[PDB]
Amino acid sequence: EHCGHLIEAHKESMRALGFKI
Amino acid sequence: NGNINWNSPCLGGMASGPCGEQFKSAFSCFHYSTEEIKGSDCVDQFRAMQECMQKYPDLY
Repeated sequence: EHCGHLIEAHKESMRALGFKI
Repeated sequence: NGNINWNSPCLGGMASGPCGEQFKSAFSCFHYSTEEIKGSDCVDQFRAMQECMQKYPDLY
């Protein structure tokens, strides 16, 4: 299998929260 | 508990480094919750993960 099936959502949720809070 | 098991590929690569515990603490605080959004009740852990990883680009 590939590496990191939730990993774009990890990076992009911490970025989105990085803008929002 | 309900814990992650941190051997999972590329998630383990964020559950590591200077800020590894901020990933442990953020993603466990979220997995304990499952409200609606990643860490809707936990934002200080994810904020600490930003506040930590904003120091360190590719360092670990």
